[PDB]
Amino acid sequence: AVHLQGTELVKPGASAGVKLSCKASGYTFTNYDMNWVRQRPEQGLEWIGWIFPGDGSTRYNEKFKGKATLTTDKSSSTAYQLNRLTSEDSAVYFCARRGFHGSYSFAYWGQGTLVTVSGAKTTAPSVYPLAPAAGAAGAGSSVTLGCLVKGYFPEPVTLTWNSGSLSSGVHTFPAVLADLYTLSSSVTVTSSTWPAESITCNVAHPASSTKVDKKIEPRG
Amino acid sequence: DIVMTQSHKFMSTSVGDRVSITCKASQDVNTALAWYQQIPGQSPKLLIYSASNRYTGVPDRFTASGSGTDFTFTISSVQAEDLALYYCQQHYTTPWTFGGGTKLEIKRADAAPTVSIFPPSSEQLTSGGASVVCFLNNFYPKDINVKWAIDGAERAGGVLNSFTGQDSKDSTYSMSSTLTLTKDEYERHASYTCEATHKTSTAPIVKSFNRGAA
Repeated sequence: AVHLQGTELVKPGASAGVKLSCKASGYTFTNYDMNWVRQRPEQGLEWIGWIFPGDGSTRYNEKFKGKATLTTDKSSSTAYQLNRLTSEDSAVYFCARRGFHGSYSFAYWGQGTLVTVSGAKTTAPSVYPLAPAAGAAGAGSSVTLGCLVKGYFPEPVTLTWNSGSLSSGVHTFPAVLADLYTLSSSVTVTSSTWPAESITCNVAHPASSTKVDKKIEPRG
Repeated sequence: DIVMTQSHKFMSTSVGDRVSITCKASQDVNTALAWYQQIPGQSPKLLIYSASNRYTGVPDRFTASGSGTDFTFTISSVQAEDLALYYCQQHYTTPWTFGGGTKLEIKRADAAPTVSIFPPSSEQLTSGGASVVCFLNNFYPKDINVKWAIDGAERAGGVLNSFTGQDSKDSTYSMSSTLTLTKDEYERHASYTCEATHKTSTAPIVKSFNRGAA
C-alpha cells in the first residue's frame, strides 16, 4: 500500500515562497528518490527534480534552476518543495516516485498540491442577473437566463438555480482569474415558464461567508 | 532537451472502438518511454513503462509500442472511462520531458451552438462596470470561433472566455464569452455583437443588441 500524501493548497502572495510537503508511506522512504512535477493549464506537465533520502541530495531541471531547491527529511519520511520567487508559479505540484528499480517511470503519485499566487485579499463576489433584453422571453420556444459572478477571491463559489430545483439545461463555467475570480452560469427553460415561474441563482462564497440569491427579472 | 510531441491535442473516438495516440520524441530515446492517463482533478496514472510494458493492474485493452523516435499508445476497445488525457514522457536522459497530452473525446452528431447575448445589468452599471455576456451552448464539434464586434469593429481587448469539457451525458461542449468594459467606454458605443463561427452553418451565428434599444 505505497502512498504519497501531499499538502493542502495554499495561497501565497506574489512575492514570497512556500515549502510544500509529501509524506511517503508503505515503503522504506530511503530506498527510493522522490520527484516533483509541475502542471500548469497552458504548459502541461514539467519535471522539476529528484531527491535521495539516502542522501545523494538532488539534481534539478535546467528550467527550475534556483526557483526550486528541493529538500527532504528522514525520521518522518516526508519530502519538501521550497518554491522560491513565485508569481507565475501558480499551478498544481505533484510528488512522484518510480515503481520498479530499473525504470524512471513514475508509478506512484501524490494527489497534488494547488498553489495560487495573488496579492488580492478575501473578497465577496458581486452577483449580476442576466435577462434577455427588454424582458420578454426570447423569440423561440426556449429562453436562456444567466448569472454573472465577479470580483471574488479566493476560489471557490458554489452556484445553483432555484436552490437546486433547477438543474437541467444548466451550464456553469470554470472561473477565470483577473484579480477577482469571475464566472458565469446559464439556465435554459421553456419560454412560457419565465417570468411566469421565477428563477433565482444562488451563489455562495465560503471564504467570505457570503451568499447572494439574485432573482432574474424582465428588464428594459 | 528532448521534445515529446503529441500532434493531436484531441482525438475523436467511440465506445467499443479502437484508437491510437501517437508520440514523437525529438531524439532516439530508445525504449525509455512511459504513458500516463489523467482524469480531471486527479494525478497522472502510469499505464505503460519502458515503451511497451503494461504496469500492474492496467487492463489488457491498453497497449503501447515503438522504440526509437516514434511511439504509439493504443486502446483495443474504448470504454466510457477511457475518455481522458494521456501523456507521453521520455526518461532516457534528463531533464525528463512530457508530451503535451492527448484528450480522447466521444464523437457525436454535429450540433449547432445555441447563442445568447446579455447586456450589462443595471446593478453592475451602478458600480461603474459593464460586462456583456455571450453563451454558446451544447455544440459539437468543439471547434468554434467567437468574435466580438463593437459598432462593427472587432474587439479583442477585455474578452474573457470559459468553457466546459465535453459533457458526459450529451457529449457536447459549451462556452461562455464575456466582454468586460468600464461603464465609461460601454456608454460610448452603441452596437454590441457576439459572433460564433461553427461548421454547422455557412454563415456565423450572430447575436446583438443596441444600447438603450429594445
